Amino acid sequence: GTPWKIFKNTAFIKDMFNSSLEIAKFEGAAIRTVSGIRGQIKRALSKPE
Amino acid sequence: IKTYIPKFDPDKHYDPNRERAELAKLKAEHKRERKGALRELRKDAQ
Amino acid sequence: YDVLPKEVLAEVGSVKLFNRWSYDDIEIRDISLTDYIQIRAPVYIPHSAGRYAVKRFRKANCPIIERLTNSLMMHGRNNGKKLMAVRIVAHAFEIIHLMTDQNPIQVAVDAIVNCGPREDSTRRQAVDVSPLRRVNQAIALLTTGAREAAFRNVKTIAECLAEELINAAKGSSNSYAIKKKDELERVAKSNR
Amino acid sequence: TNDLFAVTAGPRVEIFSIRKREPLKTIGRFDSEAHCGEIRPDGRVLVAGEDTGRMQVFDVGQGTRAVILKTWHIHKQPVWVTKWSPTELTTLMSCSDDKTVRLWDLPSNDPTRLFTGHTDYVRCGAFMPGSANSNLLVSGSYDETVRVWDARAPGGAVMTFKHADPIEDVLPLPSGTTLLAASGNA
Amino acid sequence: PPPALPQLVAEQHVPIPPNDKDTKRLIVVLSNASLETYKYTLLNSDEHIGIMRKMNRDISDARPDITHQCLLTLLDSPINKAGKLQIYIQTAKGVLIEVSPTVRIPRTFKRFAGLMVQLLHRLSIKGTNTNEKLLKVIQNPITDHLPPNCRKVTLSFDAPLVRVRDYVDTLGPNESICVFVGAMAKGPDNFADAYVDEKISISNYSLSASVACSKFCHACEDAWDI
Amino acid sequence: SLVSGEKTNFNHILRLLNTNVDGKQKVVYALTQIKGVGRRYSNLVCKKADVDLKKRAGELTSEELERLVTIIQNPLAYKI
Amino acid sequence: MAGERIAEALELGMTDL
Amino acid sequence: AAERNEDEFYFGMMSRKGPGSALTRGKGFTGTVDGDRGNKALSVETVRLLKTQD
Amino acid sequence: SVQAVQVFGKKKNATAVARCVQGKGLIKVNGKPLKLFAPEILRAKLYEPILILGTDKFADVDIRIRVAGGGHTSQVYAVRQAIAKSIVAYYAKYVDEHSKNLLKQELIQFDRSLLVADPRRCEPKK
Amino acid sequence: GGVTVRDVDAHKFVAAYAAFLKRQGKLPVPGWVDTVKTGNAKELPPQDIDWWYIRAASVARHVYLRKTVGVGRLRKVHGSAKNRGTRPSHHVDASGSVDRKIMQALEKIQVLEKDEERGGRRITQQGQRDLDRIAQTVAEAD
Amino acid sequence: APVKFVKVTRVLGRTGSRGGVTQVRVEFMDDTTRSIIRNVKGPVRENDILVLLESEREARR
RNA sequence: CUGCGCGCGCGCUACACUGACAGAGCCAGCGAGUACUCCCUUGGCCGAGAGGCCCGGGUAAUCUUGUUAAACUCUGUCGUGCUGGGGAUAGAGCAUUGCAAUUAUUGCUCUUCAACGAGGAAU
Repeated sequence: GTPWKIFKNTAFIKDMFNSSLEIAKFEGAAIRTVSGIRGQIKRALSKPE
Repeated sequence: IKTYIPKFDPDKHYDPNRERAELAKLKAEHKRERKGALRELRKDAQ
Repeated sequence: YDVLPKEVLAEVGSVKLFNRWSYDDIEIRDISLTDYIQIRAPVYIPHSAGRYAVKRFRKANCPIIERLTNSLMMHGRNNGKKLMAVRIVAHAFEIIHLMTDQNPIQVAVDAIVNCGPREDSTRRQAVDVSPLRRVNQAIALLTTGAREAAFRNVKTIAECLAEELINAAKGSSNSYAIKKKDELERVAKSNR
Repeated sequence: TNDLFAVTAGPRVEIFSIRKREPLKTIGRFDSEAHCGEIRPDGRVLVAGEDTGRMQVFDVGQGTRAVILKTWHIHKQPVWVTKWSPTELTTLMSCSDDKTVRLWDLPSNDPTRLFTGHTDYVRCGAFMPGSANSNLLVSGSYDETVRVWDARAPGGAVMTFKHADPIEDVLPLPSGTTLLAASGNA
Repeated sequence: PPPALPQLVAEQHVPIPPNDKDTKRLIVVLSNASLETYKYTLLNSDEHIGIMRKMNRDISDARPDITHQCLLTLLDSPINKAGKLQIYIQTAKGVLIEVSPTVRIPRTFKRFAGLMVQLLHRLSIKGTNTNEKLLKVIQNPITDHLPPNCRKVTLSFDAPLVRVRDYVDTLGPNESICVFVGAMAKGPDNFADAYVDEKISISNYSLSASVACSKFCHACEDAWDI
Repeated sequence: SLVSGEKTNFNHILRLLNTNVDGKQKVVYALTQIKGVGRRYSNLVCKKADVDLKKRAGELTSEELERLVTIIQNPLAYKI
Repeated sequence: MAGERIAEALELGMTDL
Repeated sequence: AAERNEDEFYFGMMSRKGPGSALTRGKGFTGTVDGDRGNKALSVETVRLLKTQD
Repeated sequence: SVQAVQVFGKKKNATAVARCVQGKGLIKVNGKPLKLFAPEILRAKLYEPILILGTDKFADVDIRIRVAGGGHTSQVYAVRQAIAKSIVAYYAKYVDEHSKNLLKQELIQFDRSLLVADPRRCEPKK
Repeated sequence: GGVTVRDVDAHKFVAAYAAFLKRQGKLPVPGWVDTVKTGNAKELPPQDIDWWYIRAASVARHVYLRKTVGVGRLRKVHGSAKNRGTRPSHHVDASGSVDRKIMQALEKIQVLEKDEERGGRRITQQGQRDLDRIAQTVAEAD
Repeated sequence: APVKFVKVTRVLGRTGSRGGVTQVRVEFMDDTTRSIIRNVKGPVRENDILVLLESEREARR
């Protein structure tokens, strides 16, 4: 996937899933940047599906 | 006085057009089923 | 003059409310409320940032037009706004002078004196009313009657407050506050 | 000294300035008409009677102010003139369309005195200016009569003059002795 | 005085606006009504006689028919058609309902019971051709909606006899009158003493609520020249 | 005793295209009463026909009344 | 109720006297 | 900045202009103490010499 | 050599510098006159020290005020505090102490907040 | 005495200037005046109808009181709150066609000038001259 | 039915009055020797002037 | 609509005259912001608007930004009428983000103009 909006820590990530059902399945998963930054999928986003 | 007719259970929505009432019922049942599915999937994930 | 407009330099002599209305000859008609209707220290506009809610009876020292303003800012949507309330008081006093050719602070003080209920009932028995509660109830009844008579009508709160204040000063039963005071006194007379 | 004069035409009055001669304010609160726009000798308060029978009295400032002081709806038939008293600030008079002229005071919600005696439309009237003529009223009607009343005894007219024409205008003279009744072609 | 010009058009008789306390009127408050929802129909003595007789709690109390016949009386009375009548209902649950004078109620008890259930659950009944609410469940107490210049009386039995004409002559010129009529079958007068100024009794005999309000409204029409 | 009341009969109900009720209000507030006519639309109609906003409805002559009833039929013939 | 208590006892004693 | 004595007195305070506040300085307010660029107000005799040279 | 007195004035977050010098009688706030800078109803709050003290005290001074922060009300209260404290400090330094004490007595008899800013701390009923 | 416009209060100045630019009859008015709104953040058009003079006077004074200003600053200044209906208010810039055309109008009348030397628009020396002159005129009515 | 002005001598502390009602001992303004205790609602202090309508009864608890 | 176990909870917006609208006055404070880059953006045109476009200052108490913010203040318009209070729902159009906008991301324009007349008992 690809970042969409980037705040200090929480970034919104766009081109990875297709629906909030898939995100709710992959909730809490260990997401990672190419650079080495670790992270965690926190919550599905409502308005862009 | 121009008297009016009272339109009339709390458990049921009242709407003349069956199409609009049925579309709202399908949207409500879809929201309920989606919330139940997300809750079951999240508890299985934890 | 340092920097002063012509109206202020004209009425440079004494302390005048809104630079137009004097405090010199104002007589409080009831003997009981001379302590609690404070016209002794004069003020220019009612917007005075004073801590008059620290302890008990400190509101017996703030000037009575500041009490009228602070009770005018009383509902859910008029809560923060004070310049609106002092503008309503200024417009209402101008309308009182145009309708009566009388001193508007004299009209307002006579209205508060005439609108205080003299005895009231408690859940039921009938007791007397302390003078501070008489002033509080008079100001609350006047502003509540003004806004409830300006609720959905074409008249604004300034015009309705001015007419309520003139009617209360005359003592006529056209006013909400005089009618409510007579209702409370007749209920206390019924119980006794 | 002031710079206000009022001209009523149709359903609105228009307070004009004396120096600038522009329409300073246009007051169109009236439902149907406005038959005389008369401002008080103090110069802050305009009275005007409509075609529906109400009269509205409202404060005007120097600028755009139209705040309604009082409204009376007692005539229930049009009021053609409503005039202030030249000496007192709260007393005014009203000649209505039916048969009545009547004295109001501004704080009260009731007409203080009622004068009947005309048989047709009464449509022009004035107070009587003078030190001795404190409370006398003249009004002429469309019944070809000019009547002058004492306001102390609300019976009939003190004096009555019968003309030949429907009496259109009335003015007293400032000495208070003589009076001009304008009726028809004379 | 002039002879007060003849009205060439018949009047429309607008009812009293809600902001108006200037006018003189008659408020009738049907206190201690019994409008209970059973499940959805009002709890009456028609079909619930077995339920209330089994659970042994005052079969005579659950009567909405008193409220129905009394509200029928007050809406058909000419003091309502003239527009000088304002009517409130108090139920035993603490529900206080303002009834607009501009409503015409269903005359039959089945439609009335369905309408009262819909009112008690939706807090309002809108008109058919009008958007203004006709029956409105409003806030307690009664004195927020009663006028400030008014005499709150209740129709009793132990109180001394007055004639209705002399009492509503004893009312002043700007003074309205609120009567507290007990719409219950059997009960004491204790239901309203937090609000009543004085108790009166209008005949030696015992009367029903419908004829009590009938007597009071027809006396008020005779004394207000309707 | 003879002054022309040729204008004093104006506070009566006028008839127009669709609505049969149009009394005196103003000239632009009377145009809102016709259905489909708006509050911003009514000011454009008056600036073409050389009628003043100060006047009322009923203060117009039998020629000046119908000039607003042609231009309410075809808004395209007068430019827009 | 202390003052009312001693007041009613005063009245009892007064009737006794 | 937290553990700063409000009554401290160095003698460079009589030969420096302080950081001030936004109210005293104005729109051109940074928290940096302004330094000298090396220029100085130059007396009339030396400017007479320089302008004769120019 | 020049007579100059700089006085601060304070409210919630509205602060005012007033520099008072020997002058002809002008009062300027942010480069605009005192009859211009306020909401139209709070100019009577601004003119309070001038009308207490009289205009003869302000006949000799020239006051220049800068304000920043706060809202309209806080800025008006800061301006009137800077005006009152500024003329009292000028009369302290450059004319007699009896005139300083007379000015202080008149201002304290009217309103103490023209001289001493009282901040609103948090101490409710403990 | 001597005069500026800073010696005259906002409203009576801007109204005096509005009455002057109006009287003058030289002004350009675009033509889409009357049929236009002032901002996307407004409900109704202006109530003065012919009103472009009011903003022209307000703009010209705003520019006199400072160095240079551009269309973007004026849109930001003349904008206010838009009700987004049932969702919170937010500040919204006013229209840049109004302000830019006003600037071009007042430029062609020689009361302001381009300032590409820094950006924006500066008050013209003849703009100082005419504005100070009407500011005097306002104080001469009083 | 006249109106008797009166003034507070002492507010009373341990009466046991219900709620906002406080008993108070008041001395008359015409004949300052006669003093009675009366019930008073609202905030009252020592040495202030009340207005009362019925003088004949001494107020209970 | 999150959460807890058509039902529920946190909310936003209103029911107007201490108001809506239209001019006009005009005032904060805590922030943030672009390197191996496209961040915060002034001003100049174009555009009704949203926006477009040409340049421009800023790695920053230095430029945006005095963040000219909103309630608010004034001079007008409207007049108690579901009214110009309210702005849901809906049609048609133009734009911006993005590889993508249908199930309408958001923005603007016209039009459509619902419930809601102070919330009941309780808590």
